[PDB]
Amino acid sequence: MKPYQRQFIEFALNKQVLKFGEFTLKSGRKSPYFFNAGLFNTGRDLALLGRFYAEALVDSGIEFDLLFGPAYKGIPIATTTAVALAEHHDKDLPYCFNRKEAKDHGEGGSLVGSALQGRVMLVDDVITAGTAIRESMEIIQAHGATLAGVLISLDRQERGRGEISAIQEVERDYGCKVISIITLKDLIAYLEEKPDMAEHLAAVRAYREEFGV
Amino acid sequence: MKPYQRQFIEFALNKQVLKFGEFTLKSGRKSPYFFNAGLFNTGRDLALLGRFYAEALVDSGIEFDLLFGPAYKGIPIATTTAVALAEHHDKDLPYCFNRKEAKDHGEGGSLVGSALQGRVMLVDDVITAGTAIRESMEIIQAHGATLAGVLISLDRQERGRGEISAIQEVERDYGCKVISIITLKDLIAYLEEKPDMAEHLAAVRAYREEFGV
Ligand SMILES: O=P(O)(O)OC[C@H]1O[C@H](OP(=O)(O)OP(=O)(O)O)[C@H](O)[C@@H]1O
Ligand SMILES: O=P(O)(O)OC[C@H]1O[C@H](OP(=O)(O)OP(=O)(O)O)[C@H](O)[C@@H]1O
Ligand SMILES: O=C(O)c1cc(=O)[nH]c(=O)[nH]1
Ligand SMILES: O=C(O)c1cc(=O)[nH]c(=O)[nH]1
Ligand SMILES: [Mg+2]
Ligand SMILES: [Mg+2]
Repeated sequence: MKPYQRQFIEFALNKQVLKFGEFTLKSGRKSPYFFNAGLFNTGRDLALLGRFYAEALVDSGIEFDLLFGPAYKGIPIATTTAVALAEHHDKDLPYCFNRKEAKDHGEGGSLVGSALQGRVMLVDDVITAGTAIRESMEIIQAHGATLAGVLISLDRQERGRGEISAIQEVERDYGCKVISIITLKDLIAYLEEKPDMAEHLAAVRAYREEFGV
Repeated sequence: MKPYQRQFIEFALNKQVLKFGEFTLKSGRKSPYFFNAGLFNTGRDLALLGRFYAEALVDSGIEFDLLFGPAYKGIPIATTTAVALAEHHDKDLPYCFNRKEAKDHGEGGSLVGSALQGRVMLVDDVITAGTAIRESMEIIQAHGATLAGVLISLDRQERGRGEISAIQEVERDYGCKVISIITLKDLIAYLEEKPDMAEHLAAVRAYREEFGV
């Protein structure tokens, strides 16, 4: 597992974005850990998150022409990732986001920033159901842009209602790739190193057993 | 005029965010220059803008507990300013923004990020009418937070419908202070140094005559 990976977990933990306990997922599953990015709500968190996002992008080697932050949660994300790319990776890219706004019987469309033009890299925190981007791929697909990939923080890698993960469905219905900073797998790997976290280890190990993909 | 001021104008110009020509303002005035922040739509612009915003904040010496980016245009702003503060000024602050969302007969409320708590520094691009924050001070004022100030890019310093500028009204109806990176005054000062911009100088000088506050 990579260096920026390990630091990621550490920061997540630290800001208590990662928690070990007993949490009920949206799906209704009882889960032994949770990840709430909602809790990265500070200047420096923001600074730190963008730097991790950029790394991951960069380490992917995927080609893309622009960042696109969705709904609401993706804007500070796209925004921070975009500054991160240019201050540290010397990559200067265009950004863009949509107005959720739909004030008149129909949907939205409306965008802020650069033009939905080219290979678009989607950017979000987490994908639980994989439905929110399905909204957001439609916009891309309308403007005639193409999808490069999606980048999130965590791939939980557990089945959905079927036998594949929500992520595999998105990758599968969208013919794109989903990149992430960390997976379940790294989580474990990490917990393996921390002798006095064996109780969490065990529980996360067991969950991956009953539900992991 | 300050150093980060001068560089600001230069960047604005460069990205053509500042333009000299003939533009019809929202007010209906014909104006000799225009400023469209809408055109800062790139990673590095974003990086560069936050750095200018932070400077200005910092150079103000006003005390505040949090950044608040409004509607839509203020989020990447608040977001970028917040990373700027923490990476370069060693100030780590909380941020927050609202969802314009009002999906059910009434208004909104709904916030993302830290808690509307404490002395709030408002953050936006420009104030033409000064009405959009009046929406945004109501939220602050609801949650029982207090207003520290407002920070924008440019103070056009021209009268409104009355004899004072939209900014003086806001400062005046809100009992707060509005900080900015650059004013008309600096614009001129700048144009004074650039011998072959005398045509713009003249026109901006004349406008300040007929309408300046
Ligand atoms: O993969 P899904 O089940 O579709 O959900 C994933 C999304 O859940 C939240 O969306 P939300 O619409 O609540 O965020 P917002 O605050 O930006 O509106 C969060 O911002 C993720 O983007
Ligand atoms: O001082 P005023 O006349 O009220 O206007 C100033 C505002 O005009 C735009 O608001 P807008 O509501 O259009 O921006 P948005 O894209 O965030 O919705 C811009 O973002 C400024 O915030
Ligand atoms: O599946 C969930 O509902 C879920 C899990 C997680 O780690 N984080 C999140 O925001 N939702
Ligand atoms: O007053 C205007 O309408 C106006 C002027 C300006 O410089 N920028 C802007 O966005 N609006
Ligand atoms: Mg969202
Ligand atoms: Mg606005």
